[PDB]
Amino acid sequence: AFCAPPAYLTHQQKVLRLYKRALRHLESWCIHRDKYRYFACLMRARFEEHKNEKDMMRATQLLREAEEEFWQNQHPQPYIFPDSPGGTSFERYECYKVPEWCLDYWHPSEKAMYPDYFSKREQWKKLRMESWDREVKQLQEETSPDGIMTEALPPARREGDLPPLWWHIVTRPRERP
Amino acid sequence: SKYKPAPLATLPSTLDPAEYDVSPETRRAQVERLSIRARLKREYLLQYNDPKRVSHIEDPALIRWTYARSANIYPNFRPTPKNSLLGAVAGFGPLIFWYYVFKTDRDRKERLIQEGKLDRKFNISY
Amino acid sequence: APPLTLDGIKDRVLYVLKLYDKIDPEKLSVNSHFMKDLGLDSLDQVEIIMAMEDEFGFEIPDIDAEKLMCPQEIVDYIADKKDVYE
Amino acid sequence: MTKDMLPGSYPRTPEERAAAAKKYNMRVEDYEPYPDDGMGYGDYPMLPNRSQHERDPWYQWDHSELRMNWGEPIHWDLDMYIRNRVDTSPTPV
Amino acid sequence: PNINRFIKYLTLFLITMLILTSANNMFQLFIGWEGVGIMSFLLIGWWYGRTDANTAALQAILYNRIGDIGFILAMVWFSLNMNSWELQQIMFSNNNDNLIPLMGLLIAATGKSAQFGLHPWLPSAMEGPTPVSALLHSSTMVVAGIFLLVRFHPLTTNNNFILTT
Amino acid sequence: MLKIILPSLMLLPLTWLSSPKKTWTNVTSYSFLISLTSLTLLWQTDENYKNFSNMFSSDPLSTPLIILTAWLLPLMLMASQNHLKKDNNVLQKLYISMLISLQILLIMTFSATELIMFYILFEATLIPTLIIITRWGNQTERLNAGIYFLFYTLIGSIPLLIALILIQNHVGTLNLMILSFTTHTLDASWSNNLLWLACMMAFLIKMPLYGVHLWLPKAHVEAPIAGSMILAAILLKLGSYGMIRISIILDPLTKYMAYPFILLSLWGMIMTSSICLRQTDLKSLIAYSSVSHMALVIASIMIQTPWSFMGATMLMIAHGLTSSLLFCLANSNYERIHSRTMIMARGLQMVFPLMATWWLMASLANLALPPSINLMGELFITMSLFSWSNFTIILMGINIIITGMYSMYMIITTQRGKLTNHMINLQPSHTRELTLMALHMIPLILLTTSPKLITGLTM
Amino acid sequence: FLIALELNNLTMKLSMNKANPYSSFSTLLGFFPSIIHRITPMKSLNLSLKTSLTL
Amino acid sequence: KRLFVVKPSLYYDARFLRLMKFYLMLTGIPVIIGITLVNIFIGEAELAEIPEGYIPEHWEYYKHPISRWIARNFY
Amino acid sequence: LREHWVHILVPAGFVFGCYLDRKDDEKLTAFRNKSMLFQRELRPNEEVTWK
Amino acid sequence: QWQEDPEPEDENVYAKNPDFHGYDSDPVVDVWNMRAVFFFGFSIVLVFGTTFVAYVPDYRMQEWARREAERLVKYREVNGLPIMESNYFDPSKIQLPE
Amino acid sequence: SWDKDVYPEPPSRTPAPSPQTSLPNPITYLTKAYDLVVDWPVTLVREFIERQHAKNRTYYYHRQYRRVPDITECKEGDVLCIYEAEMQWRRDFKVDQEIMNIIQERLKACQQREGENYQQNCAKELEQFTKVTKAYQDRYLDLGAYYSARKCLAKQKQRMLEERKAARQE
Ligand SMILES: CCCCCCCCCCCCO[C@@H]1O[C@H](CO)[C@@H](O[C@H]2O[C@H](CO)[C@@H](O)[C@H](O)[C@H]2O)[C@H](O)[C@H]1O
Ligand SMILES: CCCCCCCCCCCCO[C@@H]1O[C@H](CO)[C@@H](O[C@H]2O[C@H](CO)[C@@H](O)[C@H](O)[C@H]2O)[C@H](O)[C@H]1O
Ligand SMILES: CCCCCCCCCCCCO[C@@H]1O[C@H](CO)[C@@H](O[C@H]2O[C@H](CO)[C@@H](O)[C@H](O)[C@H]2O)[C@H](O)[C@H]1O
Ligand SMILES: CCCCCCCCCCCCO[C@@H]1O[C@H](CO)[C@@H](O[C@H]2O[C@H](CO)[C@@H](O)[C@H](O)[C@H]2O)[C@H](O)[C@H]1O
Repeated sequence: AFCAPPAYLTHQQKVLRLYKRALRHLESWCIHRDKYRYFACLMRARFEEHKNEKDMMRATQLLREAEEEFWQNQHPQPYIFPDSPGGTSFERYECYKVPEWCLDYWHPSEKAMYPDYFSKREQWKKLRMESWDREVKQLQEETSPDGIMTEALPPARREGDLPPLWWHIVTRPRERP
Repeated sequence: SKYKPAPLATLPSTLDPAEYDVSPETRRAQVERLSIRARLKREYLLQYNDPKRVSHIEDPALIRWTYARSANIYPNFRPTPKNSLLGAVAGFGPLIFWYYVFKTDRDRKERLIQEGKLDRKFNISY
Repeated sequence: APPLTLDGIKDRVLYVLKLYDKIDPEKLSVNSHFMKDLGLDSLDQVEIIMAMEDEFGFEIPDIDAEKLMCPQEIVDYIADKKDVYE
Repeated sequence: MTKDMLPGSYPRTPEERAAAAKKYNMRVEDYEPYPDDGMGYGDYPMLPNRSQHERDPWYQWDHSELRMNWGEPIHWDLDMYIRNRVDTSPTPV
Repeated sequence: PNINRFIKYLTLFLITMLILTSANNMFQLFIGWEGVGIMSFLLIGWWYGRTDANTAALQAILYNRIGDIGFILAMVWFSLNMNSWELQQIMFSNNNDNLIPLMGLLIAATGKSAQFGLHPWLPSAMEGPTPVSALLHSSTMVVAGIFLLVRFHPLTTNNNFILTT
Repeated sequence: MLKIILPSLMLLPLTWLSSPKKTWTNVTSYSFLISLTSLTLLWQTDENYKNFSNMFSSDPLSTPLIILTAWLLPLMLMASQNHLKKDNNVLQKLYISMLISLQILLIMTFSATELIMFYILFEATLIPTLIIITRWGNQTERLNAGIYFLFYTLIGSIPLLIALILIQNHVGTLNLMILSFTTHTLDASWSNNLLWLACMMAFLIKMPLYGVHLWLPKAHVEAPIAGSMILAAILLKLGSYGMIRISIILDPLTKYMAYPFILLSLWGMIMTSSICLRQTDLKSLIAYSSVSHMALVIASIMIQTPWSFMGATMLMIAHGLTSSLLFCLANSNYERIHSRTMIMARGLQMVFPLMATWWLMASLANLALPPSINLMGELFITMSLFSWSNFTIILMGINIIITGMYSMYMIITTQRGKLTNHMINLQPSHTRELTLMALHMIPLILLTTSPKLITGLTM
Repeated sequence: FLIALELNNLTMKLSMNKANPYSSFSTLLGFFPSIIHRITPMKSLNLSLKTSLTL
Repeated sequence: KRLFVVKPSLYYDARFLRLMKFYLMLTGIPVIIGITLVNIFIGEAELAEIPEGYIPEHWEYYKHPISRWIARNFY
Repeated sequence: LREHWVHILVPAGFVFGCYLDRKDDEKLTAFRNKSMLFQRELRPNEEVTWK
Repeated sequence: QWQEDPEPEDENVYAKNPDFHGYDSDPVVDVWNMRAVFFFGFSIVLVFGTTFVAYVPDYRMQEWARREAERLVKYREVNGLPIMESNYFDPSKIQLPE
Repeated sequence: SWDKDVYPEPPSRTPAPSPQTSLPNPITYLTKAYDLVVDWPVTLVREFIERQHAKNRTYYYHRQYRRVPDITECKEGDVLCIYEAEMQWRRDFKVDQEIMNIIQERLKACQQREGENYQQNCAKELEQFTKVTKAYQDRYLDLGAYYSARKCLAKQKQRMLEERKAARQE
């Protein structure tokens, strides 16, 4: 979620990802932990086996074969963590994640009940404004002369500088509001 | 065995022959797409995080979509044999079908009231 | 459940690693790299993250799992995910 | 918003194809108009029929619910493919 | 945080379930019949930021409006062939041929009780909070269709086509 | 009626002679006090209609419509008050004048005792309405919407003028009571078939009937808020009120001449309802919702049964309040993000919890939740349509299913899911916006407790 | 109950579990949702746009 | 530790509801008390037989005092 | 009274309207106490059945 | 290009007046406009208008017709007459075609 | 009160209690306590009201509507006489709606009380319903929404002719 994806997965990434998928599905069939441990070690035997085959034209043919084998022995209903995509708690609290900007419409009589939270907030709104100009400038200075771009972002290279485009990450609502 | 796709059950990314393509021509396609993606993502962020913003972030992609689906349909419509038949059938097809259902039903109903063969026994509201 | 605190996360991350066999506890610190100071391979670090997800009860996406290469990085990824700030 | 930032008529020349692609933020080799049967599409891109359930769930999409990014071209049938409706994801069977 | 809206909705469901069960005429049945339909929508979709809750809630509504056709079919028939919606007056229909009204009630019961053909919406309603699942989608709302056909049992006893179905 | 009309004529001098800082308060205060006086019409203790003079007279059909008109004027003033705050003074007073003029004509239109007087008033409403849509509309398409609205009506209305003149050249008068008590059966000759269409197409266009309805989604999608409120709540019901009034003198040709129009309404309503599923514009989704409700009103009037008339009158009043409430709610978002796209703003229940309650109640009225009078109409129209023929239940069954989908899909899309958090200009709902919704919803709830008041002529 | 005990006590055996058509049908609700909730809404919503609104 | 909860400005929804209830009750409660004392004390007219010769006033054909009083004066 | 006089405009209209309806009645008395349904003998101090 | 104003910006109506009601930019004119709508809209019309409609008597003879039907259903039952005749108009008065 | 001839009601025949168990009927206790705590205080409040309604006793009458010439006595076009014949018929037609409701109340009131013997002990009320329905259908059915006296008369004449043509053959 935090890291933007690359342009394309390498062979190394496509095999590790399969490895994790194939174990999680094994655990879905086995259930029992002792039985899940036994077959998880057999699974690693099948991945250590062709670990070094560096043909790079049969390694691929060993992956498409293994994905087509995974897709046939899927669990029709794998276990999912409650907060993960497809999970039962997935996005349960998204109705409680009010953006911080909604406080900017609060009535004064509402703001009068939290005088010290609302004072540590005008500092953050100042810090955000003074930092903005220097953030925009830094992002042009690192705009590579060749258009090739990636979703990643640069840090603060100086002192007294916050990393550019930091407000929507730092201020984001809590995972469990 | 083997998985046969369909429009409502597409092909998994991991079973796609064209997803294990690594020839340099594809990899360059996949790197320009990301560059176009990142260029836009950068521009959206430079508005989302802007502190002097006071309104929402207008979306040209959404304006184009809604305009393509209303104000731009008719100018880009040309009559053809397939359109004209489709509109003729779509237009009057259902209307003729129902006409005979109702007309046939109500003729059987008017026939059975002249010969008294109906049981309107407790019916006093219509 | 009780709130997660930065030290409690740190203690549970190492605790899971100390029960791993291919790691040798005597040389296992928070800064231990998993591929250089401990000599674990790719196919192990995948199982290490899987062991963290079970420990803590939530998933780490693969785009992020493949960069958690030292106990501190894991501890900080969990801490930032669960809004733990001290 | 001006006439050349908005959808237009079907692109007849390759010079008006690369103009259309640039409008919609696509690669020229990716831009593909709907077939010219005069059903009213004009030059709006024909995009693969994948519902939004298939989009990377873990990515931080700009339009979070739609699983789109700001600026990206929107499928003609988006409102049929939102996550509340038709799902075209792969099935185990 | 909104616990006492959640309490209020459960109370409203109870009221629309007591309206349904003690009704003396089809129209007042329909108030509870449709009322629990709405109250189910709001509680199944309690976590309205969750997209799968909203899809499960609209799915419950869609199947229960397919069974509304059956209820409305039966209602029109009785107001035309018996001049009444009251259960007392409907009783003197015991010697008619109640195929059309009883097919309507069987379709309404099929949808409201999640019978084969209109059944997916019940396992899908489990999105909502567990107190909702216990109260509505197991021990009250789902028996409405069975309850309906118990009301009209004096008519279904003389129809073998309806019984056999 | 001259005690409902003359005070209303005085809101025009009062608009112009009031102070700049008092125009909106003064006029909206006296509009309420005028809709109170119109309740006197409801004092109907007998089976004889109120005949006030040779000009005006009120019936159980023209009284609900008269009152709904008078009550809607104060509602539209409050609706138009925030999007006109940037106009100079004479433009506001000129906008208030065009809205008052539309209330005065509409009241005279429903109280008229003669068809020719009805026609002229029924045509005069184009002027203030064309001015509103075009002068104060927002997009460039408002010019093409004024033409579509003006000439659909006028083309239909010229044959009606011809037919009304033929009726008087033969009967001697156009008085509605006399034509009722002296009506002679028409022969089934090919000339009377055309007289029937002449007398009907004017009103069938204004409903609108399916096929000839493209003026309505154009007009609504571009009118200012008070333009849509009056259009969806009263001007469509000019068609229904006319057909009921003039169909007495058209028998027995309605037993067969109506088939083409029962079929366009019954099939047409399914076409329009299914459109609302794929309509990308929120103000457009409601406008097609109106077309599919008026379909039942057309179908029920064409069969002339005591139940069908009763259901249509209830659905006319119910739709009047409900469609107006929806347009006001869609406007409330639009006056914040200035976009009509339905999917652009989402999860609005998170920041407008109370306005999300009105959305739910409006949406529940639209899908005709019992015991609201929206259902009573739909239910009594179904009952009559079933007796007319039993297979109409097939098409009304479908339309009821689709009506649930696009009503909740409207609510689920805009009020639920995640908030579109970039919309930092989502200000808290105004006290004015909330009062506007309470004024729509409270009468609708009150009329459910006393349905007797909107049963029409037959019941 | 007796049949269940035997069946659920084979899951303790160190023998791998495999898919069969009968358990896939059980686990996937007889495929009634996977078909009816995909084909039916597609055709109807596709008609809503291509036929009614556009054509 | 207690954490701040970001919420929408609820002051305005609450303000409207209070104001709506104030004016509804401002005359509703006086009316209710008025309607309730009229039923408690004046009561509803009883049904009788038109004595021969007497011609009832138009308003003497309704029961409720509130309707008889409105009828007598304004209609 | 140079910015509040406008409040007799509408109240005057109502009063003028009520009076204008009282004339419409005075013009339509051709069948007063002559209907087959309500015609009766005039009471002692009764000059007209209705006004 | 042509001389033309730039588009006016997105103002916050609550920025300067936190008690803005929605009616006017001036606070004093604004509150009295809210007050008028609530008074004439809710205290006067909805309350009195609802009351005046609840005490309209014998509305459309719904009450007289019941009182009269009971009188007729009694009179006819004791005197042995049918509760309701098949023919409305007496057959004596109707001269049919021969 | 109400007229027991308009709304006939068989007298109640409650068997006298026969308690042959030693235990106490919990119904009969909460019924006593209900009478003392609920019934008794309420009856005082009602007796107070009816002593006010006695001090301000007011009367209202049922309106008499003499009979006017029928529609059959109206020359065609004379709207003055058609109007009164039309108003009378609408009054008559409305009283017939309420007669039907009364006959329906009885049938519904009998169905409930007879309970499991409605198929046998509700014959007389089902017979009046079946008879008063045939009359209603012979007067008002199929008239339409624009029903009136003249259509009622036209429907009757068309039926008196279709029956005269029964004996003209038989
Ligand atoms: C049957 C109902 C009655 C219909 C009545 C017809 C009313 C006239 C409708 C046509 C519109 C009148 O035209 C209207 O003129 C006024 C001033 O006269 C203009 O008013 C505006 O512009 C002019 C200068 O441009 C300024 O003097 C004025 O203060 C400003 O508000 C409007 O911009 C224009 O729309
Ligand atoms: C059964 C009876 C019903 C009969 C109804 C007949 C109604 C007649 C309506 C007249 C419409 C006139 O329509 C007039 O021309 C077209 C119609 O597309 C509109 O023009 C619009 O489309 C045309 C395409 O042809 C474009 O050139 C133009 O830029 C665009 O604005 C005009 O803006 C409108 O003024
Ligand atoms: C597209 C617009 C459609 C136009 C619709 C106009 C309405 C149609 C009106 C019905 C058709 C004309 O109706 C016509 O009426 C006239 C008198 O009025 C009669 O026609 C006849 O009138 C008199 C006898 O009455 C004869 O002397 C004359 O020679 C002949 O014209 C017939 O009744 C019919 O021919
Ligand atoms: C629209 C808003 C609502 C406003 C409604 C106002 C209604 C007011 C109701 C009060 C009615 C008073 O009506 C009054 O009733 C009393 C019975 O008590 C009767 O009065 C009669 O008996 C009383 C008993 O002492 C004598 O004092 C009195 O002299 C005599 O006329 C009359 O019929 C009428 O004078």
